[PDB]
Amino acid sequence: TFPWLTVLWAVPVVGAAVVILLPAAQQVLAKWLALAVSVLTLAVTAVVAIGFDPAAAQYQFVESHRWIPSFGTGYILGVDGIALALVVLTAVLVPLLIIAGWNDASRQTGLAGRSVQAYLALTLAVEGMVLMSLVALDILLFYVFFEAMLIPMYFLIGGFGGENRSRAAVKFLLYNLFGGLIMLAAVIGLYVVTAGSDAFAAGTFDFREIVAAVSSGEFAVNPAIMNFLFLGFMFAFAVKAPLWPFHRWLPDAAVEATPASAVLMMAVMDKVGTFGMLRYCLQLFPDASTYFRPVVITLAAIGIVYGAVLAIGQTDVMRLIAYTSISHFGFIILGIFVMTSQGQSGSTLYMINHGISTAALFLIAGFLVSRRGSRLIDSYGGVQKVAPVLAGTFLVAGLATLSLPGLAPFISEFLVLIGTFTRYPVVAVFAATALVLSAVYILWTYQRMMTGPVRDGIGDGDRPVRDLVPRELVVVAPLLALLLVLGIYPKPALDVINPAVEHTLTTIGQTDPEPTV
Amino acid sequence: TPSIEYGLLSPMLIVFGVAIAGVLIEALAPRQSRYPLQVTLALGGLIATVVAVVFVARGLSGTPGRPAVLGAVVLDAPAVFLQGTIALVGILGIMLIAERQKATVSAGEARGLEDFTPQASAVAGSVAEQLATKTGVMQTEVFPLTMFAIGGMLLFPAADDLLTMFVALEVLSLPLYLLCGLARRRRLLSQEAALKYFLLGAFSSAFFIYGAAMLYGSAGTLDLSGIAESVAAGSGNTSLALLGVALLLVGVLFKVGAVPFHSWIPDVYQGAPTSITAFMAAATKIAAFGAMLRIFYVAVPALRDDWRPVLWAIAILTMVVGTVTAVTQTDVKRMLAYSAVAHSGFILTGVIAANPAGVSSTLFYLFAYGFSTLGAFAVVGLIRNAAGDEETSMAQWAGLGRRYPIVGVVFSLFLLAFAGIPLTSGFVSKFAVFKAAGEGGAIPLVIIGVIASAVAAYFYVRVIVLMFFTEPPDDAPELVVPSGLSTAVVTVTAAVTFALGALPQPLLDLANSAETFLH
Amino acid sequence: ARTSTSEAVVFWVVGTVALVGAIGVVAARKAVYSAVFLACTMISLAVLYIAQDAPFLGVVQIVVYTGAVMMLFLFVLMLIGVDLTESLVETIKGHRIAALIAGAGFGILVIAGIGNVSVAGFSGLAAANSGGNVEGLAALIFTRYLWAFELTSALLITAALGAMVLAHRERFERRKTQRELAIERFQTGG
Amino acid sequence: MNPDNYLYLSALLFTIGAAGVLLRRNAIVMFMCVELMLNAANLAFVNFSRMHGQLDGQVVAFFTMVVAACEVVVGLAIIMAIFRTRRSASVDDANLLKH
Amino acid sequence: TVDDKAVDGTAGGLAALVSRTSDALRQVQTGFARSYALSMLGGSALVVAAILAVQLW
Repeated sequence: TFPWLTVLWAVPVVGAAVVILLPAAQQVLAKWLALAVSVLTLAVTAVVAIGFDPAAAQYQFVESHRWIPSFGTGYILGVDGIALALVVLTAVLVPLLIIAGWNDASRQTGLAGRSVQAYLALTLAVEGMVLMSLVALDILLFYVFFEAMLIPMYFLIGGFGGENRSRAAVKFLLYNLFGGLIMLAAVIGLYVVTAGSDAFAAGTFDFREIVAAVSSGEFAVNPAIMNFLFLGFMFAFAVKAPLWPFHRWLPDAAVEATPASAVLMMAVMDKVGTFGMLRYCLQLFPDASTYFRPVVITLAAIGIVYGAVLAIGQTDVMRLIAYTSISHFGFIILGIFVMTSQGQSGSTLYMINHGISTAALFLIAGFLVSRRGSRLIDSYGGVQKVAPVLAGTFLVAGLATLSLPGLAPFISEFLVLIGTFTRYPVVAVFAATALVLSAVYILWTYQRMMTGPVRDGIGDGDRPVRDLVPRELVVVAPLLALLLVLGIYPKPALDVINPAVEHTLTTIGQTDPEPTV
Repeated sequence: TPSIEYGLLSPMLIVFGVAIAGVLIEALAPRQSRYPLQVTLALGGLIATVVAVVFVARGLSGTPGRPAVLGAVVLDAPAVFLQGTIALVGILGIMLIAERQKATVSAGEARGLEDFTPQASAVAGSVAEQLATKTGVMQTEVFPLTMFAIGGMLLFPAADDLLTMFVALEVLSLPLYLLCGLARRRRLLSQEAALKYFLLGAFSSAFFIYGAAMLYGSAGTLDLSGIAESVAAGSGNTSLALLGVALLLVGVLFKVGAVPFHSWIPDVYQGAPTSITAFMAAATKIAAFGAMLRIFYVAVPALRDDWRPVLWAIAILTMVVGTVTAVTQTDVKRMLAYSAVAHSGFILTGVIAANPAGVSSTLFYLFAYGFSTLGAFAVVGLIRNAAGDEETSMAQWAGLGRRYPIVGVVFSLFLLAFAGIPLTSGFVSKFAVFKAAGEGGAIPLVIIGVIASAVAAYFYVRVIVLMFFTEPPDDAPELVVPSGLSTAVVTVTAAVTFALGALPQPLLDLANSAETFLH
Repeated sequence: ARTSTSEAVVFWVVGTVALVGAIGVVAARKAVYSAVFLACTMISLAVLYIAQDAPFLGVVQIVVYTGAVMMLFLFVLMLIGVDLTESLVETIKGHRIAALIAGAGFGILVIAGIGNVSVAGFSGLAAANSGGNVEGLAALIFTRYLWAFELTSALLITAALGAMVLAHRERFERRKTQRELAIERFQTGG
Repeated sequence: MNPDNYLYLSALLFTIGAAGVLLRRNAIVMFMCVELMLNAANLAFVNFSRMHGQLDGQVVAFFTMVVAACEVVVGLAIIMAIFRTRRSASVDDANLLKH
Repeated sequence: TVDDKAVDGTAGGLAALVSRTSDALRQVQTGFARSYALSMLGGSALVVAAILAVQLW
């Protein structure tokens, strides 16, 4: 059996090294090679998904090797439905981001002319680390790459991006790294607890073994210690996936970074936080997660509503999209921690759908912002007349983020809301208010920017808003097609997701409550 | 007659003989040939030392160590591991020291790229100093002195008696006191650094010898094994033992740089020659923590319940004050010195573990961090102001990475290693020490060091921000090669710092095999 | 454990002298006074060593510290002044009181830690000094501590190297000889 | 007289020496105070050697004397350099490195 | 207002506290060798801590 996951995560990294090592004069060849590497990673992901059997064992394509036995951590890769979903999302998105940021790094000077090569290599490295984290079945390996993938994105923000790129990058890296270090505390605590338990030959980081031990009850732990470890993991993932109120880093980073990098952050990278929640926080600390479920459920619902309200209140398009993404992550976490088959399956499908939808919306907004020179909502008007295709695609992406049933995200949001009510009715209604709030902050922005008289300098002047160029269409059309497909026919995704989620529930002793009737 | 194990002493004997031979070269060799010989005598000598170490290491694959000189020296697995680490770091540091001026029309390049004034006795800026610089004279006495430092440092982990360990402390301290005052540029600051380091080191060494006296009184023996036997058997006074432990801890903590004793490190690192500063910050820390490990895991394990809390109060402080102070620092050298204080605290957390995992984690931490520090300071030595002085001002580093992407990436790698980011040897290193502490029941230190690392990440990251995300200033500094030796040092150091992050199990098996002292 | 009454008197007088000498070294406003007090303290400590069955150690103390304190006196003349009276006024705000408090606390804590130790038995050194104190010291030094003995040579070499590197002015600063100074154009002369 | 007095005296001398290093600006006086501290350690070693009926403490005192001499010489060299550059032997004058 | 002043406010306050503490601690680095020697003689704190560990904390 070929080491499919090893190749999957290594190809982006090796390609990044090659691209950065390319001569400065090979900028165009560097772009094409980076795109080829991303497409090769996508092909690897495709073969993995096709070979994946959702009815088979929980983890497939499992590769195991001794990496650092001294730390009780091994190079253990393996993909389940949850991990496979995010792997597919990342693999499909990254090529689209590359062709979206095709010319983003052209304006940067210095750096020995490696600006384009540096940008592409950083993007590929982020892809590789994200994939490796998703496929990792070892707690310490997962944490290694979860914390590692910050620095390439830190460079990708601070390098390139807007005027405030420095401050935005610092806030990004410091929030996420404070969370990651708080994780490290809990990871070392977990190692200590496992070593102090007879259930394992020594301190262990093998995720599958620890999960089996905790589920079987052999690895009993003092509830306080498990609670603290769960709190550390949760804080780390909450800063990573912008769970309210730990979200405050995301808006600045998203606005300041280039649109492609911002999408890579929110659409792909931040999903790792929610995935880490769903997998580790639940399967390692089922008791602690159950105990804290009310608190984090309340936090996620507050995040949903609060992010929607702020998005309504934002005067900046990109910041508005960032807060929309925060609210959607609130949905994701709410669906994860309601511990219901509907809830968790919907949260995973929402990871996918929000990734694609935010990618589309943020990239279209970035194209529009690039046409002009300001991100202000009031800076635009009547853009439909000048750029019918740009405005139409923006409308479609907004409707996706608005959770129309004709588009994928609704199927997910609905699924989450359903799952929420079976356990927490009031929280479910409070979240459902975000259905109206999304209509508000999407359609009001569309009215402000796309409708009305063509504002000065939009259809004329030195910086007119020309319609989407063919490359931007290449970026957009696949995303809109994916949204439509996953809205109309989500089953292919759910068939993959539903088994894994069931296993997760089966592992944590949770089951969807039976109907009252 | 007393049996002398020359084979075991082989690395130490080689280093000291090479130092004496270098003094002979200074004495009876012509000026024009002094530098080629010294460096050739020095580097080769250290290489021999490294070879000796591995042979000794192979010899130690049998007996779990053995005393050499009728006690007073013990080469067990931790001792040989630290000796090999110190030998490698000394090789790199001497390659940094031997760097001469890049190039000039006159052949009077004078070992200046390594910051060494041609005539230390000459007054700063005086006509004598200018004439010495023009003539290209160099005080090659640096190479003997450095070797002696390494000599003493190689002894300091291996000293199995209080007297021998005190003598090693003095032997390594005096050459460093002298070397701190030889900087080519900013001579006033270098002389101030030498004076401060000498005064505080003499003060600390007085404390160290007084503590040795107290331990001898309590146990009636100078061998660490004897002290352990006495304290465990309860034969000793048990109050003199604690007082001596405290006083000796004062000296070792000064040498490593705990907050109550840190204040010397910032000034000395800023003022001392950059090459000397790098070699110091790596190898002196390695040797001092080796001696501390021997004291706590061999000499006085039995009093863990008594000195464990004190170290806590220090370690916490060393992690907090060392990091918080670095936050507002505006000088790269000073920031790195405070980082060194913080990393001393992190080491002390692993030392506090009081378990074999603690020993292994500390050894690995010292190896990796010594390499990272040496590389970072070597890189800092290359950023030269227009006037030629090292542009240590952090604001002046703005856009440095954009101008010099390779050096910038290397320095960012070192900074992230210090911050402890995964995939860098620094993270593996911090994880080892914190895991050892957690297994030892000191998980509150794991938490506090986690918070301290979060704080320190800010000032490690601000440097990268200036280096890459900021546009270069009009008067931005420029790199100076200056020779093959410096590039080799930087590349070797970066390669090690990256490999020990990606693939640490090599040398981690070595650390594990050296988790036991010869009690 | 109790020492001889004559030894008690010797300790009292000589240790009072040593303590006064240390206090003078710290407090003597004249540097030469501090050097003289240091000499007094070293000689008093040598006498105490002699009283404590360490004849060779005491005599070596007297010899070497006489020499060393004389050199320190020379350097006081060369660097500080012949009869300069230092002010000793605290130049660092609040440093004098803090230093006095720290010293007092450290001394008190050290004495408390020492407590009573000789109560736990005080072996007479006569057993070891039997066969000669110097012979016993030689047996220990060159058998048990030969390594430290050899390393003292490294200490000496480092001291010499430091003195030469930092203090030995080279050709570029050599003072002109009377012969050289007697020829300049026409030296003083014209 | 109880032999512990010898230790107490050392504790005083060492303490006094420490205080000197804190109170006196002259570098030479600092060397004298360091010598006081090291000789207090020597006195402690001699007393303990007497108590334990062996000469090891005396040997350690001898080695401490050697160390004190070497340290004093190195400090003298450093102070000569600093004086030649600055024309002063006050430690407080070497204050450039701060904050 | 809550986002700009309260949520972001906690992080801003933490950063300001760290900066103020850093400035205060850096003020301790007076640059005088004698002040550093005083801090080291603060090792009386180490001595008393070690002794008191036997005196029941």
